[PDB]
Amino acid sequence: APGQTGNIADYNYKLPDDFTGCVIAWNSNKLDSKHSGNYDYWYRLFRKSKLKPFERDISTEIYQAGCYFPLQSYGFRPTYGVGHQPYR
Amino acid sequence: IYQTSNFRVQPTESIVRFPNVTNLCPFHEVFNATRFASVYAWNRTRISNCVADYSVLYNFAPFFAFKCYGVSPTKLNDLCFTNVYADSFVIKGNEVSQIAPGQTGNIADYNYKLPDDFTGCVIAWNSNKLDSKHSGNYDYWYRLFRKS
Amino acid sequence: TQSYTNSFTRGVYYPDKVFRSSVLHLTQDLFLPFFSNVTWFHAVLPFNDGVYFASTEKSNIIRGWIFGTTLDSKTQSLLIVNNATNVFIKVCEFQFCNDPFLDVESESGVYSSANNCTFEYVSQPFLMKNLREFVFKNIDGYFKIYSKHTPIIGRDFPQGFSALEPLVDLPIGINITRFQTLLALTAGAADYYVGYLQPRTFLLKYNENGTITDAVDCALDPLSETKCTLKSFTVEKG
Amino acid sequence: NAQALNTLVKQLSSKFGAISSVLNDILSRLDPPEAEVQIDRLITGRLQS
Amino acid sequence: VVVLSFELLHAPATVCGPKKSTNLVKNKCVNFNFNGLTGTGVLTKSNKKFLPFQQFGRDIVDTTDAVRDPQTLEILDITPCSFGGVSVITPGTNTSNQV
Ligand SMILES: *[C@@H]1O[C@H](CO)[C@@H](O[C@@H]2O[C@H](CO)[C@@H](O)[C@H](O)[C@H]2NC(C)=O)[C@H](O)[C@H]1NC(C)=O
Ligand SMILES: *[C@@H]1O[C@H](CO)[C@@H](O)[C@H](O)[C@H]1NC(C)=O
Ligand SMILES: *[C@@H]1O[C@H](CO)[C@@H](O)[C@H](O)[C@H]1NC(C)=O
Ligand SMILES: *[C@@H]1O[C@H](CO)[C@@H](O)[C@H](O)[C@H]1NC(C)=O
Ligand SMILES: *[C@@H]1O[C@H](CO)[C@@H](O)[C@H](O)[C@H]1NC(C)=O
Ligand SMILES: *[C@@H]1O[C@H](CO)[C@@H](O)[C@H](O)[C@H]1NC(C)=O
Ligand SMILES: *[C@@H]1O[C@H](CO)[C@@H](O)[C@H](O)[C@H]1NC(C)=O
Repeated sequence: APGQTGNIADYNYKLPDDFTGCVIAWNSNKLDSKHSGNYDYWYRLFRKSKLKPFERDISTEIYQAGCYFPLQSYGFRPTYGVGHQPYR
Repeated sequence: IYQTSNFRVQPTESIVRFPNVTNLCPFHEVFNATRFASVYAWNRTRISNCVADYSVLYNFAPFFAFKCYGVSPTKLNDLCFTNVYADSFVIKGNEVSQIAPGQTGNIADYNYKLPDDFTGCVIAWNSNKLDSKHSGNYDYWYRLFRKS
Repeated sequence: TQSYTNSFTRGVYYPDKVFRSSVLHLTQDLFLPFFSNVTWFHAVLPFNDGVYFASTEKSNIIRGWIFGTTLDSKTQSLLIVNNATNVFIKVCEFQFCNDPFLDVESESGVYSSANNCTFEYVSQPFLMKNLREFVFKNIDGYFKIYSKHTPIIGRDFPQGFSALEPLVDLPIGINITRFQTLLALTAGAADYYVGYLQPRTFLLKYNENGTITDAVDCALDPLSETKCTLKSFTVEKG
Repeated sequence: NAQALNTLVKQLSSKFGAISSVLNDILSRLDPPEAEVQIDRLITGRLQS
Repeated sequence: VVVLSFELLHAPATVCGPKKSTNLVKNKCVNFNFNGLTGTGVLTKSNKKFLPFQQFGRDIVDTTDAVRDPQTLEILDITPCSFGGVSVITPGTNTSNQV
């Protein structure tokens, strides 16, 4: 949401403060979650820093401390709701 | 004669002044100390007011694990949380999938139970060379079974 | 002896940490109103919102304080003592429930069940023909203590003006309701006073060197109220 | 003419209903959309002066 | 393995991180941050007397005009950087273009 900051709020998807669209939630936990973890697709947890609104970065593993990829797995479940929901 | 705008003299630089940095945190006590308490009887390391420099942490005994579950490693020295709740112990390397929110097992419900709502940094490294000498410390005890 | 006496023009402390010169600043904070009752104790009390200790004698009168809520069990109490070398502003409590000793040699006779001590602040000893004053104000977990070291010239109240300067502020975070006094530094006497603090509006006067030299109580008499409105010490005919 | 200028200058230290009376003090320790409404109170107050 | 939990309470914070510092300059328009006090101006050596518990001075209209350096205890003056209006003197543009 516009304004609030922390972790993936601005590390990856920085929503501009002049937002005008509408946010919609589509939860199909069974469909988009493996029983042991959706390791196929990963989220960038610990990158360099924040980024300006509507900026996409695809380079990975180049940065290292001065850690490799910061993709800290998924561990999802089709029935788990808290911490494992796909939440597209 | 007309008036159009106003003129200003821009600053040339920026300056910052702050008092002498004293009263370092007790983190130096665990330094030059290659042994501490156990996992069940973990040693209390409550920290009072002090300067929270953490650069020396990354230098002594390079930590294999640096990730912070609650905060970010970049957002480490900026915070001024009220106090510190630091708990340390010795664990098996093969038990890596035991120190985290979840993964309840041998060390969770029998030994000290790690809280799920962690708001700190998870640091772990193999200190066999610094701790496990040739003689070894097999006499040390850790719970593999319990009833509570 | 629970006698009473006039408080006169006493109990002014520096309100903040701001330098001022040749200005008349009108503040609004906790103060001791002029000409109030003072319970001249000679031989247990609510904390209210501050106190005004004035125990003077000449050289040795008071040597301790308690400043607790329950004064026993394990509830934190901001015990304060002092001697020739250092003070002990520490959050550490005994059981008390007794009269502490009046020796003229160690902490024995006062402590019974000294438990864990959380805070152990130590600083310059309080002591600097001596008059000692005090203000114990707490707000947002900030224990603020003031002091003054004017010599005593009159056995009664030495009518005049004084300004208490800050001594130390601590981030304790506890609430207190009662307190006790420890004395004797053996037949003798121990002069001892106490007042109370109320919200007030005052008009202080600063000289060009930044020292408070006068004040006016804005709710005392019709003349004093007029001065606060005009922000001056002289009122013309009108 | 001297009183009006002094009164005008002293209006710069009035909260007018915001957290503080300093522009950049509330700029730092506040949420960027939350700080938007605080600046609104100061601007409206200072325009009225 | 050591885990440090960053708890917090309404009581005032105790463990703050390390704080940096810089040099000092005089007779130059520069931004300053003196122990959490922010502002801009020219800092020059003062000649006023401070009681050893105050930090900064204020004038009649409640604007900062003196500060104390937290590194070395010394009193500095603060003067705002110069500003003013600007006028343009022109003849008729139907006559000339000089201003
Ligand atoms: C001394 O240590 C005791 C524990 O050994 C402290 O008591 C705990 O205090 C915390 C915070 O004040 C509470 O959350 C706990 O519930 C207390 N436990 C018990 C068993 O009392 C005590 O606060 C410490 N300090 C002092 C001055 O006693
Ligand atoms: C802080 O450090 C400087 C370094 O030169 C020193 O001169 C100064 O005295 C120190 N501060 C105090 C209060 O001593
Ligand atoms: C610090 O560790 C070194 C390691 O060789 C040791 O020689 C030294 O005595 C230690 N200092 C202490 C424990 O104060
Ligand atoms: C626990 O920590 C304290 C403080 O450093 C230390 O004195 C004590 O020896 C430690 N206990 C053990 C068992 O390591
Ligand atoms: C002080 O004495 C009593 C307090 O017991 C109080 O009622 C009285 O109004 C005060 N003033 C005088 C002159 O007694
Ligand atoms: C004052 O009390 C302290 C308590 O630590 C003690 O060390 C000191 O000797 C005392 N002063 C004198 C003059 O005995
Ligand atoms: C202020 O201090 C100066 C210099 O110490 C002194 O000359 C002057 O008399 C003082 N003003 C007073 C004491 O009112």
